[PDB]
Amino acid sequence: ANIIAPLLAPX
Repeated sequence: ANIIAPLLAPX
């Protein structure tokens, strides 16, 4: 979930 957190901003 630490990778999706930041990847959420663009995606």
